Amino acid sequence: ARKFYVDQDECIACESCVEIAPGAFAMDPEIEKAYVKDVEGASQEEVEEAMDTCPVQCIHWEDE
Amino acid sequence: ARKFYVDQDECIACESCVEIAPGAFAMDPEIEKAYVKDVEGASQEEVEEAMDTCPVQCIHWEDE
Ligand code: SF4
Ligand code: SF4
Repeated sequence: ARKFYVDQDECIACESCVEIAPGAFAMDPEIEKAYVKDVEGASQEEVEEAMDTCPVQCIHWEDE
Repeated sequence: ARKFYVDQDECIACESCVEIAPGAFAMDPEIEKAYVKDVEGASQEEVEEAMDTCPVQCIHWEDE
């Protein structure tokens, strides 16, 4: 799967990514930021949907 | 994009598919059989892991 990750510094905890892609994203109960729980847990189009929806655009691809 | 479903007549409720791909599979608590809750809820490779692991080979691609 092309790699992706949440930049948790920026994350506003809206939960939209955990709603769109629940096999790939989860909330960390004690820092209140979202993180990738599985890079293979959503198809590439569902990942993109969650990335394009992020209000603060903090989920990034890492090709680099 | 992908179409795959569980043939619930054969499903023995082992839960390996909802363990491997939780964003794509869920247990229907009523009949205790697995079904696809979101066809984009796992990458193609993660869906294959679940299909190949299925003990009764009851998860199929549409057109098989
Ligand atoms: S969609 Fe963006 S801001 Fe919202 S919880 Fe997910 S990573 Fe954080
Ligand atoms: S892995 Fe196969 S038998 Fe096991 S719960 Fe899923 S569909 Fe049913």
